[PDB]
Formats: sequence, C-alpha cells, structure tokens
Amino acid sequence: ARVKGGTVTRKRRKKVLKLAKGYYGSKHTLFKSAKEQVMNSYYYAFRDRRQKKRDFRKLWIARINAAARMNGLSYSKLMHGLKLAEIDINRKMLADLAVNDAAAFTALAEQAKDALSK
Amino acid sequence: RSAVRGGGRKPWRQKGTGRARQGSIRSPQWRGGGVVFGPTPRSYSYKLPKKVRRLAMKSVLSDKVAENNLVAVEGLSFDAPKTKEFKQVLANLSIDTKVLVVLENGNDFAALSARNLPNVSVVTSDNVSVLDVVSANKVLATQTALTQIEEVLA
RNA sequence: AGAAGGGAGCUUGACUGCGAGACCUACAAGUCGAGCAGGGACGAAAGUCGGGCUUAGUGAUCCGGUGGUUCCGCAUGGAAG
RNA sequence: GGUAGCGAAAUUCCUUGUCGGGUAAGUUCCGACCCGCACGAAAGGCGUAACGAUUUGGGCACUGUCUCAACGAGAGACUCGGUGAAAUUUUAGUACCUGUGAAGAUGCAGGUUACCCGCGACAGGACGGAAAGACCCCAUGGAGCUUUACUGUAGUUUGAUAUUGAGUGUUUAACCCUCUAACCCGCACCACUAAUCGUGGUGGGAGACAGUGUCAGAUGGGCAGUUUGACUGG
RNA sequence: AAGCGACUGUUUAUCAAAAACACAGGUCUCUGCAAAAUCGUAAGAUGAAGUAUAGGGGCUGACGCCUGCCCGGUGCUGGA
RNA sequence: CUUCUAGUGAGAAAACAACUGCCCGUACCGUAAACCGACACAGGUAGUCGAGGAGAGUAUCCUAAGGUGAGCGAGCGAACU
RNA sequence: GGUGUAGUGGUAGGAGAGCGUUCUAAGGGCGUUGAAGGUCGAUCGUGAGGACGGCUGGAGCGCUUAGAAGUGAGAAUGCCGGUAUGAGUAGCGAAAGACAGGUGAGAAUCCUGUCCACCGUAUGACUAAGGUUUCCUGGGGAAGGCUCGUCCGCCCAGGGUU
RNA sequence: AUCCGGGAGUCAGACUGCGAGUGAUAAGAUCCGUAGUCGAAAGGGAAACAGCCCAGACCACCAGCUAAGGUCCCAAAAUAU
RNA sequence: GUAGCGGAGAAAUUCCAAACGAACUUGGAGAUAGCUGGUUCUCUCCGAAAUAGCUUUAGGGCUAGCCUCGGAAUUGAGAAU
RNA sequence: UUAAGUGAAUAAGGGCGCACGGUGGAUGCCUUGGCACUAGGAGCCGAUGAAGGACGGGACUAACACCGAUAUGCUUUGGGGAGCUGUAAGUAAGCUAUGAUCCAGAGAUUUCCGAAUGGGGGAACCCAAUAUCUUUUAUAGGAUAUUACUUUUCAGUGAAUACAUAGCUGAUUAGAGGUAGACGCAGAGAACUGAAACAUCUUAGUACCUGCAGGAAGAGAAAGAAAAUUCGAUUCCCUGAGUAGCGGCGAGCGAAACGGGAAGAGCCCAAACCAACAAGCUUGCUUGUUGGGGUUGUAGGACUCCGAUAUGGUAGUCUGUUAGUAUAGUUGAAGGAUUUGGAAAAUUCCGCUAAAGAGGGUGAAAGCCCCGUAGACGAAAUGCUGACAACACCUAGGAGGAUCCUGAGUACGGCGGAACACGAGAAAUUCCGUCGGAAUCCGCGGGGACCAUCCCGCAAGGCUAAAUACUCCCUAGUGACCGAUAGUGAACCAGUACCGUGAGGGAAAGGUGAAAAGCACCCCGGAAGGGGAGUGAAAUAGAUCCUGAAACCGUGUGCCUACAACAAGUCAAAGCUCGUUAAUGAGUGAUGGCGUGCCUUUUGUAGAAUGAACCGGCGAGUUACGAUUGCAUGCGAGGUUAAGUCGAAGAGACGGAGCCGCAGCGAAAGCGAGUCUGAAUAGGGCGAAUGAGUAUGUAGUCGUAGACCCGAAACCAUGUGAUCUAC
Repeated sequence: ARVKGGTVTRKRRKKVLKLAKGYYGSKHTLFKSAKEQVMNSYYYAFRDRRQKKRDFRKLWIARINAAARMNGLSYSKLMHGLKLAEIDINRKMLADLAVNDAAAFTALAEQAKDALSK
Repeated sequence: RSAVRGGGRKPWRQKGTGRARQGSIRSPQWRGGGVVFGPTPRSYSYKLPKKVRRLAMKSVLSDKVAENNLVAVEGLSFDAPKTKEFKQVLANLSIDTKVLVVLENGNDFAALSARNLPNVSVVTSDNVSVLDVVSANKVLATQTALTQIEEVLA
C-alpha cells in the first residue's frame, strides 16, 4: 500500500512564505531564502521584547532630568528627595506630568526640596 | 536494486569529470531505479490457544442471550424455495435488523429462500464463527440447530 | 645491636588435606592469613617450624611426553582410545 | 694487491685547485700540472679522416635583438541592422584606514570619505574559475617488479614397478653379456589410389632398451599465492 | 676549436629524435640431424625442403694500436 | 593453347542463305556540402590524363581549354592583440 | 475540584505523550441546489496543525472507533524535468565584386546581362572504393541552411539506369 | 546512598587561578595534579572578543530594587562633598 | 595471418579502434571499505564523556567509570558543618 | 524693496503591496497496461523439412495485423440470423434472406532462407548431372522427380596375396537441429569475501562452461536398521537438534536411527539340468544355436519320489460397448409519474420481483433500461478420462538330503587421491588410478581400529506407479498489490529511435466533448494568427485541447525613493491610502536604537574551512527465522500442540510424536534434599529449606541474511576485436 506525498509539503511551505510578505526580492518569493529569514526574525522579536522595557525607561529618565533642572534640581537629588518623603510615582507618570502638567510637577519638586532640606 | 532490468557498468569514471560518483543507472536515488525495503509476500495469520477460542464462542453467544437478541423457532419448512414467504416469516416475528440465520443441516429450501435478502446471512450449525455472531444484530436459530450447537461446544 | 648480624649441636616443616577473614583489582591473575585434622624436627619445658631481613629471579590456552588411578569404553568380554 | 694508456674528466666533494692563452674585465672554453674524495682495458682502454635538424667556446658578415622608439597596410576590437552560446551562481541596497577575530575582513568596532544610472579601457582583491593535491602520512588498501623472504608448482632429471620374453657367464642376489617374437622407425619397395596424410604387406635397422601409466628423491623467481609490527614534538 | 656516437637508418601516434636502439666487424658457448631452440595436453608444426664455411643463445660494436694480475668464493664442465 | 599416340568409334572438309546466344552491375557524387572526421568542419582519400611563353623541369610568375567569386552585412579609420 | 510550597537553559543520548498522510472494517453522513484539487482572506489552538467564507473547478469525498503501513524532505560536488544569471555579450569557420534590368507580398543574398577579379601537375577531365536516390521535370516555404531567401544536396508529386 | 534488571553515548578536548617536570624557570609550546568557565549557556561589563568579571532565559507588561561596571558629549546616571 | 595467464616490438613500459605496469563486453555482484557524505513531523521530563586497564593497538574495539527507565530492600547506610 | 532665516512639490530608473495575463506541467480524479498468486489443462517441435526470418498477396497500399502464386483467402460439418468488404478515415466498385460477415471441429494450398542435406556461397543468391515431359524447323528456353554424411542389414564386384579380408557400387535403418533465461542427473570447476593480516580452513562443489534427458528425474525390493520383547523395498514432511560430533579445536561446519504422518507394489535373468540342430564326426562327448526349467537366507534350486494338470492376478493393446468431459451456443423475473438539470440512475410518491441484490454499460449514483447473473437445456466433428468385454501374458503341493548349482582378475590388501557432518585421525563404511590377489554352505559379509563369542543379512546381473520439484504457455478467477518520475525496459507501432567495428548498451512519449455537433459565412492579412457570426450546458472545453501549482517573463496602479555604507530584518514611529472572519483593524513608510546567513565537521567558525543557481517531483533502520527483557490475556504444579485429514486460499474440529517446567551435585561410575573434594562425621564449593511456570499477542535490543542509503582502486570466469596501430 503506497503513500504518494501529494499535498502536505505545499501547504507547509505556503504557510512559511505567507509570513515573509514585505521582504526584499527573493526573500519573499523563494522558500529557502524565506525560511532562513523568518527564523532570524523570530530570534530578533524575542530579543526585542526584553529590550523595549529598557528603552522607555531611559526615555522617561532623560525627560525627567530635563524638567527637574528647570526647578533647581537634578535627577538623582530629586529621586532621593521623593523617596525620603514616601512618594511612589512611576517614572512613567512623572514624565507624563513633566510634559502635560508643569504645575503638578512643581508641587512634587517642592515636596522633594523640603524633604531633603532636613 | 538487483531485480530491475538494467546495468552492471559504471556509467562514468570515478574522478575527473566534475561529477558525482555513481555506481549504476539503477540505484535507489536514480529515476527508474530499484526500491529499498518494499512489501514482500507475507503470511499474516496466527493462532491463539484453544481455551480462549472456546471462551470467545461461549461469551459471544451468551451476550446475544443476555439482551433478548436470540429468537428460537420450532421449524422453518418450505415446499418450494420462495423468497417472498421467507420475508413474510421474517416480519411474522418482527425482525427489522441485520440477522444471522443459523440452520441445521440439509434444510436446503430454507437456505435458498433466505439468500439474496440484503439484511440476512445464513450459516449452518457446524459452521458458526465468532465474526458471524458479532456482526449481526440478532440470531434466528431453530430448535434443532440449537441442540446441535450445544452438542459441539459442550 | 631484646638482633633479621656472628659461632657450635641435632635435623629435613624447602610437610600432606585445608582454610574464617582481609588487601589489590575492568577481567584473568597477584598478596597476607589466625585456626582445625594427619604425621613429625628441635627443646627439660613454654613453645617455634607449610624455605631464605622484606619487596625482582618469570609466560593463558591448544598440542605433546612421563608416573598414578575403586572413572568410561558404541551387541557382550577385552582391547584401541 | 691496478700493468699500458688517459686524468679537476658527460667522472673532482673541498673548488672559481694552480699556472699559461684568449677579453678593458672570462666561476664557461682551450693548453698543461698531478695532491685520481670515487679512471682503467670487449657492462672494453686510448686515437681517429668522413658524417650529425646532436652538445659546447670563439671570430667575420648582417641586422629593430638592444640604446629607445616612430610611422604606415590589413583582420578583430568600436557604432548601426540580422542572428545568437559558455564556464559560474546561498541571498545581496557589495567604499577606505587602523584594529579585532580559526591568529591576512565589502559585510564585526572606532573613525574617515562618498548625489542617482551607464559606456570604453587595466588587472590589486573577491584566500577569483577550471581539476574531492599528483608533495607528505595513514587504510592491519591495491597493482606492477626483485630476490640466498615463506609456502607451492609447470618443466627438466634419477630410482622401483607394469607393459616384459628367452639363454650363458662372473662374482655376493646383483652384474656383463648374447638372442628374437613383443614395443619403436620423421628408412626403401608394393596395394587401397586422383596422395610426402593413413592403413595393410615385404625387406632393413633397433631391441626387452626406448616411449607410456602409478609411486618416490633431487632441482626449479620459469610461473603463482602471500607476509614484511608498534611507540614517535611528520 | 673541443666532447659524444664510425657512417645511411630507427624511437616515446598526442610535452623527450638524442650521447638512446640497430648496424657491418670481434669473441665465448650450445648443436651429428627425429639437431639444439620455440609454439602446443597431444597430434602437428617452424627451424629447413637447411646439415658444423650450418643453425640457436650471451656480451662488445667501422677502422688503427692493444687488451695486465687473480680459480680463494659462486656458477659451469669433468671425476671417482 | 599446340602436338603424339592409346582409343568407345556410318561420313565429316566447305561454299552460300538465314536463324540462336543466359544471370549480375550500369542513375548521380567521387582532391568532396553526397566518402572517413558527431557539423554545408582550414584535416585524410588508390590509379590515368594533365596545354603556352621564358625555363633542365610536373620548379617559378603570368595565362589557354575548362572551372570559381567561397551562406552574414554597412560604417568608422581610438587604445590593445 | 481548592489552596500552599518547590520546579521548568541544553549537544550525544534515555523516557513519555501526541499531530498529519494512504488503505481496510463497522456505524452514522454529504454531493450537479456542485466532491476532490487550486487560489485569496484581517480566523482558532501550548506545538505539529484545525475550521469558516469568496473565486475557480466538474465527480467523487469526509467523520467516529479499531486495524495495517512503499507514512512526513532543505542539503548526499544526489537523479529526472522546467526555467534563470553571465547578455542582447563572445562567435557567425582562410578568399572580389559592382551596376542595370526581371520575378515577387517582400530582394546585398534568386534569375538574365555587362565589365572586373581568383585557380590552371589543379580549384580542369576520367575513374576504383565508399555512400545509397543525393540524378531529371513541375510545384512549396513550417522546420534544416550559423544572416536573408521567391532559392537548395531541404519538403510534396511524377519520372529516369536497356 | 546501596542492590537486581532494560537502553545508551564517550575513549581528538580548550583556555584561565594555583604547584611541578621538559624548554632558555621562551611560546596562544608540551606533559601531569588541583578548581572553574567553555564544550552543551542566552543575558550585563571588558570598543569589537568560545574559555576573563557578574549572573543561569517556562511565558506576558510602556511597573519596582540591585550585581559587575559606571555618572562632561557620543550614551542612561554627580560638571558630587 | 598472429589475441589478453595472450600477441607484436631496429627496445620507448612501445602499440593492440581518440584510454594499456596488462584491451573491451557480460556475469559472480547489492564484491569489500575499522573511511567520507547523507538520514524527512511536534511538544513535555531528565541529561553525559573527551578517563583507567588490555589490545599487529594508537582517528577502531572490549570491560570498568560517568547518563536514563523499571523494580526490591533494612534503613536512618548519602552530603555538609 | 533690502538683509537674516526656514523650505514643499516635480522620478531617468528602482522597491513593497494588490489586480490581470504568459510560459511550464506539479496536484486531484481516471484506465486501456502491469505485479504476486490460486484452481484446472498441457509439459515438447523437427529430414513427411523445425524455431526464427526474407520477400510477396488489396481498386488506391508507406506501415501494422492476416494470408502464401489457390496469397485481405479455398472446401466440409455444426452454431447464429441481418447486415458486410480489418486498423481507417476517404471515395470507388460490389456481396447478402437461394442465409453474407462472424464463431467452433476436421481438411486443402504453403514461394525463398535456415539442421539445410545435388555442388558452391559474403543467409534469403549462384551453378549442375541423370531420366520423363514441353517451346522451336533447329540450337538456345520452360517443368517435374532423383542425387550429402555417418550407422545397420542384404546382394554384386572385388584384392597388395591363392583361398579372402581391407576397399567400391546399390538397396535398407536410424541420427543430426531448436528450446521454457524453469525444474533433474553427470563431467570439469574460480575469485573477491570471512577468519578483524594470512598459507590449513571458509566463500563452495557455489558461479560459469559441456553432455544426457523426462514430463517429472534420481533412488528403489536388505550382503539393511537394531540390541530384547525386535522390524521388514524406495521417496517426501514434522520432530530428534543447533544435540552427538568435526575443527590453525580458531572463524566456523553440523548428522542419523527410534517416535508421528502423505503414499504404498512388486518383479525378471545368469548357473546347474533336459531336449532339437550344426562343428569338433575320440563314432568320449568338448564348441555352439534355439526352446524348456529356475530365481533364494526359515537357505533356495537341480536331482529322485509321489500329488495336481487347477486356481489367483497385470505395471498389457491404439480391440469393441456404452458413461462422462474439453473445444461453439440456447433460454432466463420484476417501474411509472414528480422536482432540479443539457441530460437522471438523484429527490418525493405509489408499486412489483428474487433459487437471480456478483459485475460491467447507458448524457450524473439503476434489483426492476441493455449485457449479464441464479436455475434449466444443447454437439454434426475431433480429442481425453472411466467402466465392462474380448484378446494377450504370469502364477501349484508334500518328501528326500547321495551328488551338482547360486554372478573372479571379483571381494579384499599395500601405495596415492577423493566421498561420508567426520580436515589421517584410534578411522569402520562407499568410490576412482596403480600394483598384488580369495573361499564355496564344514561357506561368505556387517554390528565405527582389532580379536573371541552371540545376533542380523547373502555382494560382485536387470527393471518398476505413487506420495516430492518446476511454469514458456491455455482457460477461469483473486488481492487492507501499482495508477503514467509508479507498475514490466516497454499502457502509445519498444528491444523501437538512438549509440558502438563488434559482442553489447537503450530511451522519451496516456486524458477535447454526452455526442465531432471539429467553427458554414464575413472582415484584416502572402500565409500564420486574430476579430465577429455560429455549435455546444460550458470554447478562458478549439486539437500545444480535463484540472492548470511554483520558478521565470510582462502590463496597470495605492504608498516610498537621487548627501547615501545596508546578513536586508526586528523593536519605536509621523505622514499618506484604504475599510476586515469586527478587533486593542489593513497596506506603505521618512527618521532613531539593536543586529556578522543556513547546513556539515570541529578544542574552537561570520568564516578567507564544507555543500547547495533556482523551482517542482523522486530519494535512507525493513522483513523472515531464532534468542532475551518489559507490558497484556488464558490456564496453573502445570502449560501447549507440529506435520497432516475434512473445511470458502477463512475458524474450526481432530491429531500428544514432541517441547518447556516440576531437583540437584559430580569429569565419570553414580548418589539424591543433598552431593563433590577429603582418611575425616572436620572445613569449604554448589544446591534445598512455601519461594511458579507455560502458550500467544505487542513493543525495546541482539544474531544469520546486502540488514539504514549512496561511493572505489581491484580480483575471477565465459565471450568480442588487427576496417586504427605493430610485425
């Protein structure tokens, strides 16, 4: 009882080629080229889910430094001041305030300045 | 490889030609070559020990009885082999499924009448197998044939 | 150096059957051994003695030779083996 | 225990030996010398006219061989119309320097330089293409060759015995002989018969020898099958 | 002018034409004819329709002058 | 082919006339585009004939009888081969 | 079922549990009111993988449970087929032609003429091998002819060797 | 951990502390002993870097704290005392 | 005319149908290769070695050591202080 | 207006997404041909001219099928009943109800080559001799028979050499060659390989070559197997058993008899003796020819004595009588309407049939439409197999023990080789070569060297069915076998085209539609090709014709792109363009961070180490038989059958030979819950002390087999080459 290899390989290969839409040239049209490229993209995406969380933290931190130097402080002294006062705002909300509500950011910077005035 | 009508000569040389070393026009990887490990003529049959044969026969008829799926009848007699009268008999006992008809002996008019009905199988009482009883929904056995089966299964 | 070194007397234990338990070790081999039985040497005894202060001096199996034997022996008694 | 003859040689390591010649200048050449690593008399020694698409050194003549290049003719190349391949090829949006790294990077780090697309030319790189290194070692790989490597063998030879018979003598059984009927004849004549084959027949020669069978001892790279270890700064 | 080979000839079809091979001449040795030698299991053949001034085998290689010493070893021949 | 006999062995010499005489090949290429070279391929292929001037000549140059213009072209007039 | 605590990089390799292909049996189904196959979609599951919808297509095919296997492909300087790159690139195989006029859908290349040029111990004439119809006449232009072609040793029809 | 049984793979290692031989107390050399990493290990630091320093990735987050190493600009954090 | 365990050689390992230290074709034959290349779906748990001994042995193998799966067993036999 | 600043848009060409085409032939579905078997037949043809070929025969005839100058066919006996002159269209001529065509049995004709056979030869050609007959006035020309070689029988002639034997002529008798790439019995007879090298040994008396066969062959009727109490010719299967043995005792080779079965069957000569004839006429009875007798071990026969002169069988014939059987055929039940379609067998209603619901066809899927099927019937002729008849053959008891017979250069022995599972071994038994060489029933052979005793047989002569092996071929079927790169090399005009001097090597290539209805007519164009119009359910089904994937080549467009160093992506993200299986939507994307392919082999790779141009198809741990372990089921101190017989190629019962387990120890004699060593009751080794097995299924590993696939250089054995080159 013989088993022809009819329509299984074409389905698997067309599933692979559909993931390669938008690539350059023979990297979206030939199966071997696309196979290798798709493997590399899997590697890159796993790597970059972890690197994302670092990039936004550096972005927030630099915006907060910029805002605080306008209120007579630097980033490190203002973070210490907020900790000595028991304030628990993220660096995300801090930067969001720094860009949207400058008066709220100044209220907070004054609390920090009074905390480390002791 | 060795049964395909083909070649014993080395097709090209072993080196120089910028090629791949090949040994015959009839190798498994050549188009038109011989098959590696195919089907061969084989047997497929074996035997189970004698007590479990007998245990399976008893068990399958006893299952038929434990659900009121065996139907006993005094006799099945016919002066001519007529299919129509057999179908009337079959409805006389309200039988509407696949049925094994177990007959006795040279009851040849009955077996002729019961052939050809597409729900009906006919077997004599010295020739019942395990596969005949499991496939049918009921058994229609005559009184004579029932004692004859009890005589051989003992 | 309570000799394992060196002299004198008598002797053949440079014994037979063994062996609880250890050591070494992939295997095959290698090493030590109290004690029991038979029959002894030396010594008045207690005792010590299964070669030499200790550790090198050796070579599986197959095949062949010599001696022993209360074993087998192709119908039986022998023989060949 | 190397004679005549020859000798830094188609042979001489040291060595470009030393001396004379030829050049302005000569490790090659020619003449000689003898200290011949390692000439030498038929695997011939030393001469030698004629001859050589042989090997070597020097002269005259002639010249684009060269100083040192220039011009000209034709064919390809270049542009247009017709026709129309190939080796190669992981995908390519395919710069340079100093470093790094399987220790010599277009592609990695830091810099420096650079608008997009082609045509005619040159060969520095792509450890460029073509050929699963011919060099070296391994496979308890092969194959051809050698022999005083092992084990065999064709061929040649020597004895016993069968074919295989008969008589005399000489000695301690063996031996020398003589015979004629076997066996042999690539001798002559005759018939089958058109015949240098063959078979028969008669002479002649030779003879229990030879040839042939079985067994035995020698010899046998003529020919055959194989073996010829490992460790190791390759 | 010098080396090699006397000479005409032959050779690695397709990287070597030569100082290599051959050669006329020299010498040693085998062979009395059904010769020795070679093809073949044998029959049959070449040698040769020849017969030692002939036929086979080894070395040297026109021609000129010449070709020393050794028979212990190994082959070959003869011996008893 | 020509003689000489041996030889089964009527009587054939030579005039005219008129009659008889079987089988196979026969085209075309053949110093080539038709054969051998995978090709409409700068190679190879036995024999006979093979003219004039000047010349020893079948050498050499130009020609007679005969054959042919060769199966990619038109321009330009660089490097380099 | 809840809740706690602990664990969960991996080559050679051992152990477990599954996905998909073809065929057999039994059962329950679908199909010209359109099966398999093909193509597209922004859909589902922890993975192999599973659906549903459009277009194409024209006659067969799923699902459940068990069985049996020529049962899964990216690589062997693998084998067969089809198609690219190099690229409109190398080459187009020794040599003298020019013009007028014909034919024709169409002419450097076929026909006819005129002048020019080449071989001439051959590139002339005859023949033995070898080939085997290539020979003659009338038509043709899809392929062969290294371009072209109205032409041909090519193609079609008839005929020729005494 | 030990005992019985089914199935294996491995028998070319490399560098870095430390302590020895060969070497010239040379080698990214060679040969042993002892610990780690690599082999079979991603992530941060060391410009780039198998083997050094920190640390062992089941998965999701645009939340937080630290390690080695750092805070003038490239480039996150002190032009700190 | 001479044919492969062979022929022929004015001798070069030279020729025997473009290949000769032993032609070509078919068969034994799927010769042998301790060597080189390749060996096709998924997820979960665990997870080595590059050493010792012996080897016509040194890039091969065998036994032990080191991994994995199933069972048995008294324990308090394992480890770290 | 002047200065300073910021600055879009515009594409020669390219990228991404999407839409439509072209090329190409994957995928699906399908079969016209294959593969493995079962049951039955048949198992040879040929000098009375084979197997295989060449050349011919048609109204037109290149090819294939058929046939042979009587050529696409002739006669005859049966069947069948309307069309027919093959493929094969196309046309032209015809034939048939006075029976064509077609089908089965028996006949007739049958060129040329070939064993080839009158002589020759480069197969299908050439050349004769002798008789009879023909054309011609005649020669030349045409036809028919006969003519090889050997053997084996008989005449004539015949001689070196007289008698006659070689020889020669004539008549008679048989052979000769091919194959079925199979099966059997003989002769001669390798190598690679395994032994981790290699010589004995293995591969293996295998492959190849040569002879002889037959439908089967071979063996076959005890000089046998054994061991008390025996049995009776041969062959084949199960088991004994991987045992007893053999072996550089290495790799490895490896029995037999007993026990259970299939099938069964026995016969004929030589010799003694007795007659008829011929020669030696010893006129002794020595040589012989025909006929009779006689066939064995419990010894049998001859011979003498009497009985009987009947009765049991055959493996025999091209002799009769029927019975069947193979080769053609006959007959054979039962349905209409409705819906959707081009067309129903599908759907819905309402019926019928079955000793027939196996299968194939029909415009889609049919018990009831067609061919069939279950059942019933049939043969002029020829061939097979039974039965019963004839005819042919063969077959008798009892007693005696005076004498005669019972297979000779044989059995056997020495030497050398081989065959037996048995390699010279302590080597019985059976063969071959060589030499030596018995006895005669008061005898001769065997029981594994050899002897004695006992037991079983009677060599040196011949034949014989069945039970077992194989399939070129014909009939009827079957398959958890293939489905066009598969299955035969070959589904198609294949051993073909093509390649080679030759032996030899050797392919590619299936599919319109239900039906050709295969596109009349018009238009552009030399044509090819195309556009309308028509056929058709559909032409984007139009002959390169089902479906129509990818590489690769184009055309159109939404978004991006000419200051930029890019393993080509990934994460972050403005602008533009859309709007989906509706949800934290889709395409493109300036600009910013990060980032050295895949595979193999390695201590270690981006590697300047290795492989791949790309796309598609194909392409690698399987099976048989054994051994072991785990899981599972049935029985349990027990478990289980093998070959074989009946049965549907099956299930589904018989069959207890045999195998494992239930007891061990020892080299063995032997003893036994114990035994061996030992003087030992000592000690120690191995065992017992409740301590579970066996059959089958399934999976993991191993052995023998090519054993996961591909790959050498080589070795051996038949054959084909001097059309090139050497002499």
